Amino acid sequence: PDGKLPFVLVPYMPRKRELYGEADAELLGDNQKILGATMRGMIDLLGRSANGQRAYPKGMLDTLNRRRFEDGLDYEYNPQTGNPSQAIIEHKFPELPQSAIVMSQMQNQEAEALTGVKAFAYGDVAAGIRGALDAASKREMAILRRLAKGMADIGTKICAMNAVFLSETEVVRITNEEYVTINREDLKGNFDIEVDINTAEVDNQKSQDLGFMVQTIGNTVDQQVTLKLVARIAELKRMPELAHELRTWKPEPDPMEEQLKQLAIQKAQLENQKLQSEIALNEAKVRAEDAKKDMTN
Amino acid sequence: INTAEVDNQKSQDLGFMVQTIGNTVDQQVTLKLVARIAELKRMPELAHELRTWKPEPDPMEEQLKQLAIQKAQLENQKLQSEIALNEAKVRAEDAKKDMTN
Amino acid sequence: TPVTWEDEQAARQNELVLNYQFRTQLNRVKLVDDYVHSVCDDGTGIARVGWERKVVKVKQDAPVFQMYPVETEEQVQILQQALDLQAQNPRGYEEQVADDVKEAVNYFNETGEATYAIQTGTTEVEVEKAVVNRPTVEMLDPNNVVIDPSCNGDLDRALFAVVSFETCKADLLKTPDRYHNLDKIDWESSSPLTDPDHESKTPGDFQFRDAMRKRVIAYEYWGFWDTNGDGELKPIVATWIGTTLIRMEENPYPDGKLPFVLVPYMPRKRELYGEADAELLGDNQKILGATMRGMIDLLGRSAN
Amino acid sequence: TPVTWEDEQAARQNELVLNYQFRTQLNRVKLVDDYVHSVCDDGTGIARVG
Amino acid sequence: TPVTWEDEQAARQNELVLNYQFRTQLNRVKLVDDYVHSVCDDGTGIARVG
Repeated sequence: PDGKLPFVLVPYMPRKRELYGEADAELLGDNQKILGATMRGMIDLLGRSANGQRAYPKGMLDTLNRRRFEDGLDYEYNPQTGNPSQAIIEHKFPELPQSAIVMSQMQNQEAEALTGVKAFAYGDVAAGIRGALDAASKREMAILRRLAKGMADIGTKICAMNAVFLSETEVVRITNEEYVTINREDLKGNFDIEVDINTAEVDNQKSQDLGFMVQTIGNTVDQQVTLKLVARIAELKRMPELAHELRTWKPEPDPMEEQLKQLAIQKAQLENQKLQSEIALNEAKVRAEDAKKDMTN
Repeated sequence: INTAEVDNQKSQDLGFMVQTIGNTVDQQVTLKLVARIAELKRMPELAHELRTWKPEPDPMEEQLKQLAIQKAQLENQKLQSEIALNEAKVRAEDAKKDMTN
Repeated sequence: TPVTWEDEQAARQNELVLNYQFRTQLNRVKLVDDYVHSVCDDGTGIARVGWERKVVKVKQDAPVFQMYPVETEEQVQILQQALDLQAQNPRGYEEQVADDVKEAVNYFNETGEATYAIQTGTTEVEVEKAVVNRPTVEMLDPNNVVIDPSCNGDLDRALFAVVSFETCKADLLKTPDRYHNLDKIDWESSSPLTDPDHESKTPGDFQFRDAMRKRVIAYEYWGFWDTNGDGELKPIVATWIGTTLIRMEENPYPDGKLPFVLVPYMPRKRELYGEADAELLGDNQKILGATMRGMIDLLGRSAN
Repeated sequence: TPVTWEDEQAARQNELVLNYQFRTQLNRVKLVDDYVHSVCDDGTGIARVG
Repeated sequence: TPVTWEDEQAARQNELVLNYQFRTQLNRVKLVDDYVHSVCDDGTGIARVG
């Protein structure tokens, strides 16, 4: 109906007066190059070295006095050759130049300034928990949501299968309530059923929402709606008996308090009739006084 | 698109509207707003139980009011009859005064 | 949660049933521990959602009742009480109300005539009870699922998916009149499975000595194939062990889709499979290990 | 949201239908994961609505 | 906890019996001390219920 091309294009970083957009790695060019060329230099410095390569001076330790050395036993060395702590070198890792680290830091800071991205609660959850998510918490949620979508798909696949494989008796035994038939033709749409995983935070927030609803509509609507909401709250609290005791609850009428009201209505009617009789009597007295006045005249 | 923060703020705005217009407008508007709040809370059954809700009238409380109106009318007629009786007594006393004269 | 207002009872029932199947039948603490692990270690979490069924044709003795229309008011009272108990407490009705009044209630619900019953005798009926009727969610190995590579992403639009599993003759005989050609396959050879494509944890030299526990490697072709020849692709299933086909039907599941659910760990742009965590962590472990080994070399190749 | 006051029923219906098509039919967690990714990796996110 | 509303008495009875068998008969402080230990030391905690 819209009469337009069925494509929707959105840029990441817009190009001025241009349909296509410019991605992130455009400004990050040559920063990766410098940082990689410095990390490779540091790794080259570490790996192209000699680690644990003892270098004995030629003449210090004679025969069998080096075999004692290479076996752990105490040895005897010729003093005239040197000192067996500055000679007999134990080559170690070279010391990383401060230039490599400072250049890596400079490139990281420049890239982070170019692109303002510095390095460093599922469901209908409340505001505090949903706003407490800092960096990498939104990244863990990004995987938790895929995992949750998988479980939701499993749940709806099972729920669809339950409608055609479990007989009536099995369901009326599991739930102990009336069996509700679901039409088989519309089972490929999941029209009137939504499925999602449930966590403790979701349960707490749902209980709070039901409490809020009870508070809001508590005096306007009748007792049935509020009682059903409180029964749902009790079901969330894992009290299935209170739910039954609170749903099927008919407030018994009080014989006395009932009557009294009927007698009050009767009293009101009797009072109205009494006033009518009083008006009639007053009119009769007026007529009698008129007759007496005529007689006096 | 709709996010969790949008839902929370919309629920708060509906609550604020209910608070503001809660006693001026009739019950239907407030009930519909609370039903929308309940829909945002993913309770589609409460929405139906709260939208199509007609407050049942109370037979007794109804009558009593009719009897009170009848009582008011009867009282007005009683006062009229009392005025008529007073005028009749005034005429009778005038006749007696004439006879005494 | 219900979508519309009329969907509330159906949603409550479905939730109450599917939260019981996922608690009593499936081990949630193990299923979720092999779900997150198999997603964060491999990259994808292909899981099969099936249905386990064990129909047994048992023969039972069912009382047969002769019906007479209700005359006394006491019978009507009993019928009304049974009807109320059948709607308030179905389980209480099942294990409190006798068989004759049970049949009376069933007749009233069927036709609508209040009628009490008297037992004449007993008949002998079959009754195809399904002993096991539970769903099965099993974490599958990415070496066993061969998903159509043409699905430019979107598993929904994949035309086939071949899955391997270690079944036994007992599993196939659990649900009869579904598997044909079960006699061409060798069942008493005590030969360990030698499939070069299915990777499992069963030791290569393990095989049950008896007949109906022998482990065989059965494939399963879940896909779409036009059956009537009119060009409309209709879902089909197929199972073959070795070289003999043993099953070919339409997709029994109501959704009419492949019974696999795949979730990526870190998604690949416009790609069905996902990229795991150790892809970016490459060469970092190499450098860190090569430095720790250097430090240990420096300490150990010295004289202390 | 409705634009004018008479648009309320139509907006409610359209929202209720299009929030069901985007939940039952399309995989939202995969669509959004290939939307942001294909926008932040390539620069553009051309998507066909058929 | 009961599943449905009619399951309450059965759940109460079962809890009251199985919280007595696990207190009077089995040594809870030793069973749990050989459960967590045998799980964290070996890897698995195979236990027979007879």
